[PDB]
Amino acid sequence: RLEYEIKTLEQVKESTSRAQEMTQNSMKALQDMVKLLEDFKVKVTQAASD
Amino acid sequence: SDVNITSKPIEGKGIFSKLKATLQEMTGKDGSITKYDESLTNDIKSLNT
Repeated sequence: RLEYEIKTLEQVKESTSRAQEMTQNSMKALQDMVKLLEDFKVKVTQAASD
Repeated sequence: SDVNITSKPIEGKGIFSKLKATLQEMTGKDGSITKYDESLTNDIKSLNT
């Protein structure tokens, strides 16, 4: 049981590592997308100049 | 009749009024590229954050 207990946990962490990496991709991508909605809001304002 | 004959203008106005009129809005605090000037600052501000 202890071996099974251990070697299972090893995969679990590796799995979470597989999830953590992808989440980094998504967070960073999203962190970039907020700036893009600053971009649109600012750019329409420039477009909105009379 | 009760008639009302208004000021009936025909405007001799020159480039320098026109030139400057454009300048203060173009160049001024609220110049569209001035507005970009803050945008660049905002671009700087957002990017630092």
